Amino acid sequence: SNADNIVTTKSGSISESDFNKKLKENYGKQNLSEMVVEKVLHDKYKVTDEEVTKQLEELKDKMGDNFNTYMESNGVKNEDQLKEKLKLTFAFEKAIKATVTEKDIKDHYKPKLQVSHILVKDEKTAKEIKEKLNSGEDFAALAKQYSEDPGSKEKGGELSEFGPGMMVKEFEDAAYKLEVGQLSEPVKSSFGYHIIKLTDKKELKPYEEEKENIRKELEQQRIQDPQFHQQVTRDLLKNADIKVSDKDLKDTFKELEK
Amino acid sequence: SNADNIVTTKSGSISESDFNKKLKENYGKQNLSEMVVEKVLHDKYKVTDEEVTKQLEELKDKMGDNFNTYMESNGVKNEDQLKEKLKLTFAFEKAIKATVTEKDIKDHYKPKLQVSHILVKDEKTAKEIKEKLNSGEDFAALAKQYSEDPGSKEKGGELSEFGPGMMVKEFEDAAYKLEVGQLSEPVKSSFGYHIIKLTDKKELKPYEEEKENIRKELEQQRIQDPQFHQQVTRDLLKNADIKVSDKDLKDTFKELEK
Repeated sequence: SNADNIVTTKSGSISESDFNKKLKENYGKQNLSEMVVEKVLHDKYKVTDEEVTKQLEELKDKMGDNFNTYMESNGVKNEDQLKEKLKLTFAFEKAIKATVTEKDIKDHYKPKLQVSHILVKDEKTAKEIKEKLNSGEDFAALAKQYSEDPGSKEKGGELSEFGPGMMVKEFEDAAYKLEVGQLSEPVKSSFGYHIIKLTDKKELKPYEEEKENIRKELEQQRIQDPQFHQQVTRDLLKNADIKVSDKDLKDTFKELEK
Repeated sequence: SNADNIVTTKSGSISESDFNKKLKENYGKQNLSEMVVEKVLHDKYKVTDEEVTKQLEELKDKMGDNFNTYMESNGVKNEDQLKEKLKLTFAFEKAIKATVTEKDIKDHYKPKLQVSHILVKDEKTAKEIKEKLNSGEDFAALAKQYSEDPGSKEKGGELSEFGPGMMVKEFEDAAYKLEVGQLSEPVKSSFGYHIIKLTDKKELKPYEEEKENIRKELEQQRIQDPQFHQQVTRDLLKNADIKVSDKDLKDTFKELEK
């Protein structure tokens, strides 16, 4: 019964009752949180047995003899339990992929830009250089004279072609406001102050032939960002209309406010 | 009853039965381990209410208004619960202090040594210097000529007086084998190769007037070393003659083997 010991020691025994009460007091909330999140992910994003058995076989071949040792190091004791971990992980990813909207994909359908840039440490030098450019001095020559970027000062300030999300927002936004041959205003970044010149604006395949690739890149970009793992968790729980009836676990979703 | 919900969501409800079963499966062992360790520490090393109430008041004054906010950030909701944390921490320290034996205190009752040293990068240069010393060349002069130690090459290789446990074992052991005026053999350390000369061997107060200080230093030295927190935990559990009767929690003290 509840008053019967579950362990004996030379320091005394512990009843199943005291054990169960202590357990709910120190893990009740963490366990309810996990349980509800797992119940919502399997509800909103179903994963099939094929997608999980497949991922498992690809892990068995890679692990080999080191598999039976790895499975026991994750609170898992059966292959059915490891599938549950793999399945929960795959549902979580489907949840993140679902946060990618048309607008997010359109904001990234922009042509790759071929630009040159001059990097100086202070804003004073940047305005001075921007004035020599207005006077008609050669951008490639000024980049050889003042740029601090070792990988572009010898090559007229040329940078490898780039596209959306590949550069710092301040640098990117300034570059897409330019027309071929136009110069930017001094742009501040962590390395100092930049002057951007657009030399070429690469062609762009139709939208309907790029949305697939754009979507996959955003999807993978969010899967690595743990900022989205916290965002997706938080949103699934708020949209779950959670109501705890157990008095001891009432303030489990306490910090879900935001 | 057990079939009654403890939470409702738009993704479905969870019964108290499923909740309790899932809880024991994902925290049963971690909770049993903690519970037994806490039961052994309060059994072998009693802490009084004065030692805990006192430590608490010293924490209230330091925390001030930031206290009511700190207490809620440690899974604690009452002052009686915070005392339990403080008490467990004080019992754990008493456990570590108890690992200090007479032999450990005697091995540290040694006189402080005043030595000079020459530091070179290779063993070849060390033997060459050790030979110039045998020939009768001045140690202070050779330290000015070859030592790599910026803080002692200009001062004849002099080092501040030191005692047991303050230096690397290889350096310390070599220094206590010397008599005033004797030179060591080349000693290897992380910085290279050393040649030690003992210039003075400071006086030492009687053993009975030093064991108190020696004991306190070893006690505090082990309280910071987490190598002892794992050692004391492991030993208290092995000396507890633990026997788990619950089948689901049988392999909780599985990895206690050593």
